[PDB]
Amino acid sequence: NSPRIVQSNDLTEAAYSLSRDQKRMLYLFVDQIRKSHDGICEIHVAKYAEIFGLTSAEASKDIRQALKSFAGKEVVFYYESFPWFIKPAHSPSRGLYSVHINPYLIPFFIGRFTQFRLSETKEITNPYAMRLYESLCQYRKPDGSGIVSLKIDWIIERYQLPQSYQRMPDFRRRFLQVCVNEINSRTPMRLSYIEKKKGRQTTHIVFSFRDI
DNA sequence: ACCTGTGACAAATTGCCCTCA
DNA sequence: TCTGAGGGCAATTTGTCACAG
DNA sequence: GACGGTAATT
DNA sequence: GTAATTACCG
Ligand SMILES: [Mg+2]
Repeated sequence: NSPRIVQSNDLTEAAYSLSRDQKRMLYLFVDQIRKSHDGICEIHVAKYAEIFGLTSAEASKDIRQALKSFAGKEVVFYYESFPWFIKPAHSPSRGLYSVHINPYLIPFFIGRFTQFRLSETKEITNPYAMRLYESLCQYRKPDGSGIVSLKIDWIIERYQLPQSYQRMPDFRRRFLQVCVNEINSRTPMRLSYIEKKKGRQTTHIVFSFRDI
């Protein structure tokens, strides 16, 4: 049974923009940190490859490009911004990377919490769908069901959706339908929704879900 | 003015392949 | 030989906007 | 490369 | 021969 990720709701609801590969590495960082500290973490190529069913080559490529793409990225807890890394990554040994996560982020990871096993998300491809599945997990019940109403503006400002998704039909076509379909096809969750409106504008989305 | 969907195009990401220390 | 660090790819998804309703 | 089984040194 | 201990190939 796969590693059980837990995280403060403050991270689930933080504002940031990360890719799938970056979020994948971040889950392992959160696991290492939580089992305790100083903030220095490590990643092995071959273990990453085995965890996510990748080749060693493509694992290496994903880690390397994720790592150089962290530079300049920031995290916002609502309203305080932090950088993820305070030193570049570096490799002491072949197939091994050592990273220095901002230790000031530690209390935000481990505190009103969200939890899910890593097997639930490791087949999701779209990072916004990972964000949505995390935000739904935050409200999940022991038995595996839940219901929550999310505001559209808060979704856009938390997941940092691109500007053209401020037009609602593109929001529907390229974000909502795709990420719900991904969740329904790639996780053990079964998800439905309905739109809440005020005048002509749609203001919230109401999600209901159960477990298979 | 506002709202909805679709058709097109561009830009980015995916799982691939090959090569060599 | 097994790893992994590079160099590429075509097919697919994601981001953007004109247009008709 | 790095490692590890193999042959080849002394 | 054995048994300790180094260079090379896949
Ligand atoms: Mg990859």
